[PDB]
Parts: sequence; C-alpha cells; structure tokens
Amino acid sequence: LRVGNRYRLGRKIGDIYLGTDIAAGEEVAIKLECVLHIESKIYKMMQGGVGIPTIRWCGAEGDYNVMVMELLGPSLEDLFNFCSRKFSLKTVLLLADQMISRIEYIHSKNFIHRDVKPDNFLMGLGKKGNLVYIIDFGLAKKYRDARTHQHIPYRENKNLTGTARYASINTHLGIEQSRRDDLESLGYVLMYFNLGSLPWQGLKAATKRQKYERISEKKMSTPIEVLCKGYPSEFATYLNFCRSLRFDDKPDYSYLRQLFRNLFHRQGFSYDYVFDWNML
Ligand SMILES: COc1ccc(-c2cc(C(=O)Nc3cc(-c4c(-c5ccc(F)cc5)noc4C(C)C)ccn3)n3c2CN2C[C@@H](O)[C@@H](O)[C@@H]2C3)cc1
Repeated sequence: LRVGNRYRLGRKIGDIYLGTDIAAGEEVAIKLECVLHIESKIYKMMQGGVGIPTIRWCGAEGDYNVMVMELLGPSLEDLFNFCSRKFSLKTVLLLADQMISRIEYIHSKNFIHRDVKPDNFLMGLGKKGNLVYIIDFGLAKKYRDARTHQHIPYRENKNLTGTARYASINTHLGIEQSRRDDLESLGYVLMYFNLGSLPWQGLKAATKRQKYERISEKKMSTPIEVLCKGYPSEFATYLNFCRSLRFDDKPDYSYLRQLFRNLFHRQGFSYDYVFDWNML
C-alpha cells in the first residue's frame, strides 16, 4: 500500500497510520478520508509557528483523500493515562504555558480552534519531545479579516461544535464561539489534569441532546471556586478571567501566562524542563 507514489503505508497507530517516506527514509503519520481539503488549507496558513505540525503531502488515492504529516508522539490524554491520570503541578504549569501560546498563535492567524482538549495536543518525538503541538483544524473557523481585523458578528442558536466535556458555558448556550472560548476550554483542561476528571464527566442520557443539557446544567451549577477548591488560586483566576471576556475581546495572553509563571516561582520549582512521564 503506497500513497502519493512516495509514502509506504504502515500499521494503524491511532484512522491514523504510521508511514514511511521511501525517498527520505523518515517515518510519517497518514490520515485517510473516504471519498480534509479545507483542513489542509488551514494547516498551510498556520505553517511556521512553534508547535504547528508540517504537512508533507495531501491528495487523492483511490477512494480516499490522504494527508501526510510529520510524525508526532502520544497525545496529552495518552500521557495522562500513562501517568495514572495525575500530573504534578509542575507538569501542569509547564503545559499551561505552551498551550496558551499555541492558542495565541492560532488566534494571531485569524482562526479559532473550537475543539481544545487533551486529545488534540501531541508531544513531539526525539529532539522535539519537550514541545507541545496542536492538531486538528477540522472544526476551526476564521473569526476576523486578516488585514482589517474586523470580527465576525455575535450570533446565537449555534450547534455545539466541539467536545462537550471541555466546551465553554457560552458554547453550551449556543453562542458563536470566539477567542475567549478556546481559552475557557483550556481552563477546564488544566483543572482536568489537576483533578483526574471533571464533575460533569461521565454523565449519561438516552440521546446526545439530553446528555449535553446534563453536562451544561452541571457546568453551570458548579461555581469556579468549588471546581478549583484545594488548588492554587491561579486556576480559578484564569477561569474567571476567561468568563469575564466579551465576545469580541482580545485576551491578555501574557497576563494568563504570567499567572502560572508566578505560581511556578512561588512553588520553588526548578527550570529543569522535565515532564512527569519522563520521571515516573
Ligand atoms: C518508535 O517510537 C515511537 C513512539 C511513539 C510513537 C507514536 C506516534 C503516535 C501518533 O499518533 N502520532 C501522530 C498522530 C497524528 C494524528 C493525526 C493526523 C492528522 C493529520 C495527518 F496528516 C496525520 C495524522 N490525527 O490524529 C492523530 C493522533 C491524535 C492519533 C499526527 C502525528 N503523529 N502514537 C505513538 C504511540 N502510541 C501509543 C498510544 O498512546 C497511541 O495513542 C500513541 C500514538 C511512534 C513511534
């Protein structure tokens, strides 16, 4: 099995397959879509940013649309499970700094991601093992004009495009997603790493609609101070800041990063850039 006259298809690794660039000799990741183009154009617009994967090829192969990406490593959800679903505070703070910057970069390129979750952040392999990458622009959306920075308008009655567990409250309410919502989702991700789960995780119903209402109801009835009880105040400050942003507001990314850098300092952690999964 060969795609693009250049890549040998290997075994399933996640429908994601390991592949081999036959000419260069390097391994790649291959995504197959049964007869992706839109997503490739967003990746291309994002290319050249820290933690943005490079796309090596995209085309047509039989009854499949194919995309080939540089090989990355396990996702943060994979590594969370590998660490028995608990991260040290230091690892959470190291991840927070990078993840805020990845989201800022996407926003600087005029898009919102709309599905921020642990499964969409992958660690690099090899010399890039300490670098957090962001993937999956299949739900991303342009929120402003590149030159004038004129914002898309406020709208309601929007379907939940994302993952319910990490969706912002405004997303549950059907409001058009904007920059604030990517960051609020990240806030839930960070408390998820701290807690091992979220209070609304695992709620079930007969149909998705009832399930989402269940999650929305619990999310709305859980104050930030209760969610973050027993953890450094910075996590609540982060979430409160994100919920205070208006639809069109430009987030103060530097302030949010400084929250966690300040806590990093007060905790006495060392500048050795070692994550938990490398030191079980
Ligand atoms: C020999 O040493 C090694 C050590 C570790 C690994 C290695 C590499 C991977 C991996 O998935 N890479 C990867 C995946 C994607 C990708 C895309 C995508 C989008 C557009 C494209 F064009 C192409 C792909 N869409 O989704 C994904 C992910 C979320 C599945 C993109 C780039 N890279 N995984 C492992 C080890 N696994 C154990 C278990 O935890 C498994 O989950 C984990 C997965 C490989 C070798």
